[PDB]
Amino acid sequence: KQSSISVAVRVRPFTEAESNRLVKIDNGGLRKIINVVDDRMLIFDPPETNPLTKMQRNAFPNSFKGSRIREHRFVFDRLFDEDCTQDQVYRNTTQPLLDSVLDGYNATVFAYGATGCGKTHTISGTPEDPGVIFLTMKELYNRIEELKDTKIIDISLSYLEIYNETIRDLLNPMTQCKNLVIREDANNKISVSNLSRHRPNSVEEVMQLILEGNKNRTCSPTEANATSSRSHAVLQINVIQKDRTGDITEEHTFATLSIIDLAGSERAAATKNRGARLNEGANINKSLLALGNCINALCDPRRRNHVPYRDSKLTRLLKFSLGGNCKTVMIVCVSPSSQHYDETLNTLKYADRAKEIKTK
Amino acid sequence: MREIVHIQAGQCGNQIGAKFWEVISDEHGIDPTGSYHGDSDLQLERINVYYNEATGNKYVPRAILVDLEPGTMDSVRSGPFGQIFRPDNFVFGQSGAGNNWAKGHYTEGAELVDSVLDVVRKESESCDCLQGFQLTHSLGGGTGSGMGTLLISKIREEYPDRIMNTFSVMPSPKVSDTVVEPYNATLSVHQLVENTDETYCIDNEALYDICFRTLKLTTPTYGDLNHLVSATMSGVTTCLRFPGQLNADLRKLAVNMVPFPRLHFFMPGFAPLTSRGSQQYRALTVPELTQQMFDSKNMMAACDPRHGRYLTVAAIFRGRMSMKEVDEQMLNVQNKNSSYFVEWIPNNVKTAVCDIPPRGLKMSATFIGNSTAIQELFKRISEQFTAMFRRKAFLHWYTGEGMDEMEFTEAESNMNDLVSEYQQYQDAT
Amino acid sequence: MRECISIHVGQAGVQIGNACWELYCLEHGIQPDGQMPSDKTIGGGDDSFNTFFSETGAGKHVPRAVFVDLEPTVIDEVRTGTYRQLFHPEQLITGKEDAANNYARGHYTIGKEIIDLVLDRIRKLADQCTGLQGFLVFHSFGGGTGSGFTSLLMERLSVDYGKKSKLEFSIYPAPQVSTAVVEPYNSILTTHTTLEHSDCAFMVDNEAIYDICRRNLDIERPTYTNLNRLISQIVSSITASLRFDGALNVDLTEFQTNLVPYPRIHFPLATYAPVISAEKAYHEQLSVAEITNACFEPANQMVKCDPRHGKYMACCLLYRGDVVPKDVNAAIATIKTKRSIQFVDWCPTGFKVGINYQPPTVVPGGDLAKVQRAVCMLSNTTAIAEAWARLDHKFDLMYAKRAFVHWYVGEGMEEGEFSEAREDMAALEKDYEEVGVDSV
Ligand SMILES: CC(=O)O[C@H]1C(=O)[C@@]2(C)[C@H]([C@H](OC(=O)c3ccccc3)[C@]3(O)C[C@H](OC(=O)[C@H](O)[C@@H](NC(=O)c4ccccc4)c4ccccc4)C(C)=C1C3(C)C)[C@]1(OC(C)=O)CO[C@@H]1C[C@@H]2O
Ligand SMILES: Nc1nc2c(ncn2[C@@H]2O[C@H](COP(=O)(O)OP(=O)(O)OP(=O)(O)O)[C@@H](O)[C@H]2O)c(=O)[nH]1
Ligand SMILES: Nc1nc2c(ncn2[C@@H]2O[C@H](COP(=O)(O)OP(=O)(O)O)[C@@H](O)[C@H]2O)c(=O)[nH]1
Ligand SMILES: [Mg+2]
Repeated sequence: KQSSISVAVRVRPFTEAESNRLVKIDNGGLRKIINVVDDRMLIFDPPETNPLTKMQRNAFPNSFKGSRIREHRFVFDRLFDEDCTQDQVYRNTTQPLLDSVLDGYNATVFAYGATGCGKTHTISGTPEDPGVIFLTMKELYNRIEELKDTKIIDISLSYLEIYNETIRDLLNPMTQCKNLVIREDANNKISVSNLSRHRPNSVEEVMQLILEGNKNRTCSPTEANATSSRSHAVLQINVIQKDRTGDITEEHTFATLSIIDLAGSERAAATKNRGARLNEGANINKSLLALGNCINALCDPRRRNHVPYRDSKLTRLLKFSLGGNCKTVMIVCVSPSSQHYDETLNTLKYADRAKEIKTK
Repeated sequence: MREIVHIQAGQCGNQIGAKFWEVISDEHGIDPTGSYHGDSDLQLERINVYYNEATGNKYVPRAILVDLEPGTMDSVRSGPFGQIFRPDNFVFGQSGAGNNWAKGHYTEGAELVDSVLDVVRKESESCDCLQGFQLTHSLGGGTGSGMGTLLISKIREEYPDRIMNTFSVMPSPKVSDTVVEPYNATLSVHQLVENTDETYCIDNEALYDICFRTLKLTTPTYGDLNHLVSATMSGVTTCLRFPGQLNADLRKLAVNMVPFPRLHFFMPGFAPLTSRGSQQYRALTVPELTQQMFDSKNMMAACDPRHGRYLTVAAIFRGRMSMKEVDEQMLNVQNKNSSYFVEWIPNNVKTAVCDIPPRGLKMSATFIGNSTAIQELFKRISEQFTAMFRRKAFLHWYTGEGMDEMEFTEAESNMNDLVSEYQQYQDAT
Repeated sequence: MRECISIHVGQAGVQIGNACWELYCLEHGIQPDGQMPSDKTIGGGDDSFNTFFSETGAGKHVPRAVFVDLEPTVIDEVRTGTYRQLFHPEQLITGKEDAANNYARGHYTIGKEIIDLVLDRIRKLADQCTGLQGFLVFHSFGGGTGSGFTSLLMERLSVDYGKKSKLEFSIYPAPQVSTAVVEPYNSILTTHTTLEHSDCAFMVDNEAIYDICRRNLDIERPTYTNLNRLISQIVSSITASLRFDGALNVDLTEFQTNLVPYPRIHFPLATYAPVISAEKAYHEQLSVAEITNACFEPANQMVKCDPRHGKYMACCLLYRGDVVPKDVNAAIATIKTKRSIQFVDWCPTGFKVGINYQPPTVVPGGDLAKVQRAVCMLSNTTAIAEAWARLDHKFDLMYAKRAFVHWYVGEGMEEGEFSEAREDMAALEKDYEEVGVDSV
């Protein structure tokens, strides 16, 4: 019935230039491929073209030049439309995670998407219209200030990256990768070694830390993307909570909120020169596969005997941040333009791997 | 062109490497002096895989001998084939590891690893196309385990895309000659599982059993154990050096045998093994090779395959033989013993055939299994490990070299996770 | 002049090519060193060999072939074998590792390091050609190079040439026997290439040829040489119309027009009737009727499938030797009278017939007996889909648990390309059902 892992897929709206240059064909082109049909269901590549009667008869056994129904029916735990605003996204996306975190349980949000689907707009936003992260941290600090009485709260911030199966600190650069090693504690705490910690006092400090870390993030120009991420960026907010006026003692609690950027999967064909740029991509692909092999394994009750956490650094870093005692969400960002068609298809079925809902 | 760099570490690794180079030199018709005195043109066709040319028509093996005491180096250099090796490749210290993994990994081996890696870089840069590496060592020992795993880690850091084979001697439960075998074996398996593509789990008990019951030798010595391991090592890379009907390099075997990136611990075997008296009483054919290969008593890892299920199998035949017979025999083995093969792999057997038999035999075959029964081996080590860790029997010899108990805990946890992963596929759906 | 460019990819393709070029050199009287003693003893100048060979100044004959492999062993064997002087020195090898039996390595990482050389040599051969009929591609579905590199090469050839015919002579994996663990992945990932880019794909599985050798040739322990020789005989029968004069000539364009009913339906089965040993060559007439009947037996099919389970959509019989058309007509009538052989209701004609006066040649040291008559049957039928279904099952048995997927995705491939291709094969299978339904 109830599962801790949920999938939310957001459809980007067509930009002004793209809309103007692609509508001409409707009235290259756009041929919107994503047609939402329900809040839990979308259709990829529908047969909504008005002049379709001439070769719809080929589907009937008359001429076998095309018979491959390319239309797909995808089911997800939540769909966000092109006109859905940032507040509508956040209210159904990360508020329960914040409730769980303040309760004392870990929470996790993944953000996945290829190039040009609006991942950065979704998670980071703009100064005029800030993203999901700003709303999340603002609500956190508002709730903490509301709950100042009878409870003491402390906030710790960490921001690292996984790159070629090595851990790097972004807020504290020029540290040897060998120094940073995962160390599972006896009390189920991942506790990466020699990781810098920061104690921001407001959302502005948090965003300053985020920008400083992103300045150090690993990136290379590839394909049509001038700046393409080559690493999985992990932000961790540790909320430590104890009693103020009540049982003043050493006993306390602490939980973690994880916000995890996932470099998109890449077909090497796009990379010709290849080289180091080919190896990173390979590792990225492997990492993504490992993550899938966890999430699906966490959704199928049968395969709960053993979840393959050790297959990658990312999955091991989240050993106790995906199970039933932690609320996990995944924000899959896609684009309805045809220019990204194949990529979007791949992305959708990645989102389909979390829970293979056969029923349409 | 598809060239392998061989590294020898520790006493066991050096001895197996010396016997292996003797066998390989005999196969390619190389004298101990390094000159070629063969009687077939195919021997020199792909001799660059293991040997580098030298001016006066000489062939120096691409070997890298490593140790932390000079005794084994003096023994090898004074052997029958000692003069063939390059003198500059003998890298050694003066103070031994003393059967201590920490000394070989942190204190003593950290000094010599730079020199060994310098020689490794010099050997690898001269290669036209490097297929991968090949390490021989024992995990229950001192210098061997620590230096081998440190070299594996650093070469993997330096050559991430190349193959990293390994021929490890797993400590036996019964044949024991070192008190601190569990700590060394656990701390070595903690590193091998992360930094290798293939790991052939050899054990002295299985080799002693093969010598006693199959070969019917009254007084086995380490020379015979090295002989068996050498036959396995030669048979693994037979398709790199000679032509055949189905060629299969190291990467092809790794692709066809490793379903998931952590399950890469194998069970080797060599088919045509018989006593001298009983040679004339058997007809050497492909069915006999298959029957001896899949027999549980011919394994070199001392893990009963009947206690688990074969995730994958590879058979590398040598000699002139029919493909129909080979395919029929492999299909028959899979069908008759279906309980010992996982259901979610319709064909569990990779097959390769080379048309040049090993010198003195009409035909031969090498078996490389990958089954869940290997987990039992780790379980045994784990038992001994915990038996020494709840009381910390010999731990002060390790922490005195700068190690921490958290490293021991992490190694134990990783071995347990590997055991659980193999258990997850011993049962299936 | 009519030409045909042969391309051989992988170990299987190269060995089949060795058999094919041995057979062609035997057929045309060309010695292994490229010289033709007939032209010097008599004078020559009235012979037909340009379909496969190019003639230089000094009387040397260079075959129109391009041998391709990602490792040097097989090409090195060819470079030092009996036919070392026959081929041009441009037998292309990657000076690196093989594809390690996965589609991604041969299609994206290492395949793109020799594609330029292959395309350049094919361009040179095409420029030398005057009346290029098409390409004959030999490879293996279940392998590495033979799948991925073949896919890349045929993508490039479709982009460049486009209007030329392309014929696959592939080695489909058998139902039970298999010489590798990841054959289904490579075979399914080659669906796109064999469907969209090819024009006619001839599949042969090793189990059927093994059974044919055991039953008909009385060879208990056959090697790949026998299989390659049978495939070479079939290809020679297909291409004989371009080379030797005959009563009813059938070139490739005709073969495809009469065989392929729809663009996606281009997967025929191939059979060769008088496969028989010299000892059993006696005690039998081996007339036209006998060989024509033997072509239709389900045991003689070289793909492990039963034509009795499906409907024959088209057939092309190519006869060689002492044959008269009236016997062929009588044999076709005898076949049409039978009820066990079912034909679709929308192909009343059914049969294409070609006859050639050149009898088949016997390779020295071979197993096939010298015969006066022979026939090659090329049958487009719906039963082949059953074989595909078996392969699909195997794919699912690995893809549920994502076994071996990390190897593929770690070399440039993305995950979705798996499922996509499974859906392609599904659609192809659905088509082979829909064609088989009776007209309403
Ligand atoms: C006269 C003769 O041929 O007799 C055989 C023989 O009796 C048997 C018993 C041989 C013999 O093997 C042993 O006695 C033995 C003892 C301990 C460990 C391993 C082997 C033989 O020594 C071994 C020897 O093997 C070879 O010649 C191979 O080429 C073998 N050679 C070496 O390993 C080698 C080692 C050092 C120096 C030179 C060669 C080989 C195997 C794989 C890859 C390369 C080479 C063979 C056939 C025989 C004798 C001589 C009795 C057997 O071994 C091999 C490797 O063939 C034992 O199982 C086979 C079955 C053979 O019938
Ligand atoms: N009919 C026939 N099939 C062969 C022959 N040799 C190999 N095969 C088939 O080829 C398939 C695999 O291809 P490979 O022989 O490994 O050659 P490849 O396709 O280039 O793959 P690589 O090993 O990466 O080079 C096997 O399943 C065999 O059944 C042959 O001589 N005749
Ligand atoms: N096969 C074989 N095994 C050996 C040999 N010498 C030692 N061993 C095994 O290796 C283990 C001891 O490791 P050792 O070689 O001393 O490690 P090192 O001191 O670091 O070189 C024991 O369990 C032995 O069974 C040998 O010559 N041949
Ligand atoms: Mg080759």
